[PDB]
Amino acid sequence: HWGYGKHNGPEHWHKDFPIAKGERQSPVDIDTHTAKYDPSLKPLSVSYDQATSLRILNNGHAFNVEFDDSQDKAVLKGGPLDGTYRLIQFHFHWGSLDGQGSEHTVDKKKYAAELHLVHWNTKYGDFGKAVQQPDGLAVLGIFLKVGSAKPGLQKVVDVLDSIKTKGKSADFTNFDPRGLLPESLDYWTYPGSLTTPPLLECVTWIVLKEPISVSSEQVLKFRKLNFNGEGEPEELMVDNWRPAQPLKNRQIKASFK
Ligand SMILES: Cc1cccn(O)c1=S
Ligand SMILES: [Zn+2]
Repeated sequence: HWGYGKHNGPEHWHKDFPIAKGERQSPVDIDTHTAKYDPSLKPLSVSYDQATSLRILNNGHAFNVEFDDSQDKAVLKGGPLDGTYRLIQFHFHWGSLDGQGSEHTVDKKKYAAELHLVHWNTKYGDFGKAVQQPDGLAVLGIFLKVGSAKPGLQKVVDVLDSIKTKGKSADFTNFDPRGLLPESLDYWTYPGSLTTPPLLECVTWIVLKEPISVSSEQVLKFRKLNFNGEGEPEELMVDNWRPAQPLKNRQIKASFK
């Protein structure tokens, strides 16, 4: 089944998921000179004060930090969105080396990793129904560069030992995702897809212009996770990113001048 290796990586996905070659796939390169300022965009509203994290899981492709999404507790609205989208999970994509790992690129620049905060449109009732809709998800994408540590990341890095291999989970309550955000909420936005199978075309992407800094030792800990399950040969969880896909008939809009 699908993964990030030579025989089951991104170039193979289209055989099980033909939407891989669709009209609104992600990630894409963000050409900053070509992205037009849209003064009708709103400021993004990120309301995470009531966020209830539950659990962290190694799903064999990434780790997910999951939230209670059974009430409007941690929501994204405004920016390019109509309506209210509820946080369900976040995860990252990262490299084996600091020079690669992000999925979106900015004038072809790759960051060391990229955080995805995944939210579903509450007009659709749940995540499953939302992913059948072209406006079912909003993902806030935040780039990571290696420099100073991000203190708000450390509780995630510290628990990774406990979910080393595929299928492991751990209790992960009272984590506050506000500690993962940069200062500015200036962003680029375009219609896209999940960047992992099933690659569904449901996503309003909102990609923050300002990266966060994480330390070398923090990203080193991501790279000790494993794609395999316990008892199988060790294959380090690195380079779980999809390269940029054709922009096709899409315009990337900037919320800022
Ligand atoms: C939106 C989303 C959901 C599940 C996995 N991944 O990678 C993404 S980007
Ligand atoms: Zn993702």
